[PDB]
Amino acid sequence: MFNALVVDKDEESGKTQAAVKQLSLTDLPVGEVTVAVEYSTVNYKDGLCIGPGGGLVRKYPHVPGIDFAGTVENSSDERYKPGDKVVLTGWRVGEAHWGGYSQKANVRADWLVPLPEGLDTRQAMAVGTAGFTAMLAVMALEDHGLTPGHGPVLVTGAAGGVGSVATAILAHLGYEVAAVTGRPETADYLTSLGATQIVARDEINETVKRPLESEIWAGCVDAVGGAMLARVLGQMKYGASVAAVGLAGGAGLPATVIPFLLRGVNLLGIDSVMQPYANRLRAWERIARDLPMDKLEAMIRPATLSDLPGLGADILKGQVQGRVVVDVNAH
Amino acid sequence: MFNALVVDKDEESGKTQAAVKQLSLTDLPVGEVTVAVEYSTVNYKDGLCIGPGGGLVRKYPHVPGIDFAGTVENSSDERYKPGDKVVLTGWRVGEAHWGGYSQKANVRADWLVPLPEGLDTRQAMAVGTAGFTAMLAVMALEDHGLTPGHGPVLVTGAAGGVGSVATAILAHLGYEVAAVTGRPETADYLTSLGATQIVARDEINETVKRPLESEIWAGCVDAVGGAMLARVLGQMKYGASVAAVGLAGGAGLPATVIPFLLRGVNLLGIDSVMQPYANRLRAWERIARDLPMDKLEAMIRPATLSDLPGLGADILKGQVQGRVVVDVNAH
Ligand SMILES: NC(=O)c1ccc[n+]([C@@H]2O[C@H](COP(=O)([O-])OP(=O)(O)OC[C@H]3O[C@@H](n4cnc5c(N)ncnc54)[C@H](OP(=O)(O)O)[C@@H]3O)[C@@H](O)[C@H]2O)c1
Ligand SMILES: NC(=O)c1ccc[n+]([C@@H]2O[C@H](COP(=O)([O-])OP(=O)(O)OC[C@H]3O[C@@H](n4cnc5c(N)ncnc54)[C@H](OP(=O)(O)O)[C@@H]3O)[C@@H](O)[C@H]2O)c1
Repeated sequence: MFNALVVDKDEESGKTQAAVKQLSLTDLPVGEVTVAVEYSTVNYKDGLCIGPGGGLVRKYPHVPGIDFAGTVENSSDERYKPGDKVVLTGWRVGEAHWGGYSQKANVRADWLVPLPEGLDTRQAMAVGTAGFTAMLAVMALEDHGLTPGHGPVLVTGAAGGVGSVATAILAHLGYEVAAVTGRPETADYLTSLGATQIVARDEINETVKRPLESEIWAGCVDAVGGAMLARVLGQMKYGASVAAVGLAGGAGLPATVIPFLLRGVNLLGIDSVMQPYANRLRAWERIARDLPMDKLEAMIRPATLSDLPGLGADILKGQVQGRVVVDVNAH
Repeated sequence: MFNALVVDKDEESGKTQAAVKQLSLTDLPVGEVTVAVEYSTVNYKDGLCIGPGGGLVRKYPHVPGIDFAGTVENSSDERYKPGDKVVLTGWRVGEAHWGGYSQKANVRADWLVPLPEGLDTRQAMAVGTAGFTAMLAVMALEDHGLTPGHGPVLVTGAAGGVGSVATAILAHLGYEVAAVTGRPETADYLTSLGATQIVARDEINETVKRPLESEIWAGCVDAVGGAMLARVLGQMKYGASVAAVGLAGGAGLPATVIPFLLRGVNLLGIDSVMQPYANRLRAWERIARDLPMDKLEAMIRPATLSDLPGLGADILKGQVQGRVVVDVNAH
């Protein structure tokens, strides 16, 4: 038997409760590949799935965890064999299927990628869906012409996961990064990741009447969404793009079309969950080359399975800095 | 001397009036190239500049007309000589500079393009800024992977200028075009342009509470904006893009970020006004080959300078079908 975080739901009271429980291999959903999980992480979406559900969890009891990395234990698919090091992010794992908050997980072979060279399984989860998506966002901006030397690139919710990794990647690629944070005490941390400007949240997180403000930003990786995204759109330089990643400041987008029509601004939707295998490989290879591992290390907050209920609540309140690494085998 | 539409403003009352007046060459702003205008057209923006101003006209009296096509009369720039056929769209002509509603116009040589071999000056204005921007929008969709055979392409405000040209181009390129109109009597016209489905405006011009509806549209050329655009975003297929062109339905964008985040949808801002010379040439050559001239002909509504005050008022009310061609030399 082995340990896993299991969320139960009482339909009478609606109450969800997460707790570490002991499971057997026959408790997992049937799957092509059984992975001995070494690490997982805590993404914003994991906080939803650990706690209230956010409408993302269709079946209880539920083992959350949209990410894991580990070593293949058994496989009926010729792409993977015992001993292979593999990485899972997304594919609705941790939402519609039991996930990485477990010492063992069963998955479709289509859902895995090989552990990218340059990362161990710990670092792969230090990156996580959050860091993987920051890379996708940077790639989207590059695809639309972003190059260094043309003004600051805005990173919103910068003290969090997506924001920390995007800051580190963009700084390493030679960009001037303006980091937006509601936690001013993280400035030194953000500067150590490579940020060149620190922007207070309350300077940019409300809409204004004017549909256009001055052109400031050469591009943006947005983990916040909401009214902040609406405001940022009116501050983009001509032809610049926003990579839309997050909704931590709200799902509503109270925008105007004026920045798009008058300045050729783009709003580029970034979905990590259903990325094709080939682009997953591409983004992970970019991560191994362009995310300095010493910068990644500075983001890591260690945790165990027993820490997940509290960390899930913390991340939804915006109180997790950097990137949690869950050692599902600790002790 | 020569005829032109002149708009005057009473700066006390703020009211404007437009009428045909007789001007001399020295009434025009100084310019590098004097063009004997043959045709202009009526764009939505021209309706603003003919009438209330829309905040776009810095100086009165004003000769409006953001577009013209005609024959060079004199030039101090080696790029153009007397007899050359030339096309002007945008570059703030008709807004910050006297424009095409005149038998003669002075312009910077930077602002012109040579008339494509496949268009005459009448056809170039039947296309106009509206049709030129429709082509830019199609090009943006193709640059983001739009190809035929992957679902209908939505064209909003289809009975108008942008919409009519987008419908005809997309249909000729092999797409199934869904044409959104608030004028149901234009259905047969839209079908004659190549539309395969007719969508009533009131079916799609309100927001809904659900942030995602079913995936339907392979792409969209949007002349309407407003709540219609917000609704359309939740109906785009995974990875599909909206080319944002217009705001005829309102400048506000009461959207959510959910289609961007969960479906990788893109909102791509199209600006015709300041397109670089090289891209203008490519768009015009695309127009010459991808817009059937008999389809364009079915869009044309002939006009003279004296018709412009009424047509400017009409287009702002959504009451112009197709593409006005103004013969500034009519007898
Ligand atoms: N589209 C995808 O595939 C994809 C992949 C990963 C994440 N996402 C989304 O991206 C967002 C970030 O994920 P994450 O794991 O990095 O979570 P996170 O660590 O909590 O990052 C979010 C940051 O946003 C800021 N923030 C929180 N609440 C805010 C508010 N009300 N107003 C303004 N800023 C606020 C906080 O940073 P500061 O303290 O620095 O202000 C917070 O740390 C989430 O919404 C998540 O769902 C989507
Ligand atoms: N970004 C650029 O560079 C650029 C270039 C050209 C045009 N634009 C803009 O694109 C839009 C269209 O220009 P246009 O010259 O083609 O004008 P247009 O001929 O009047 O076309 C607009 C069409 O939109 C529909 N419409 C009007 N009011 C509406 C409303 N309240 N709700 C829903 N639909 C409405 C009408 O079509 P139906 O009768 O079929 O419903 C109308 O004919 C304008 O907003 C214009 O400013 C921008």
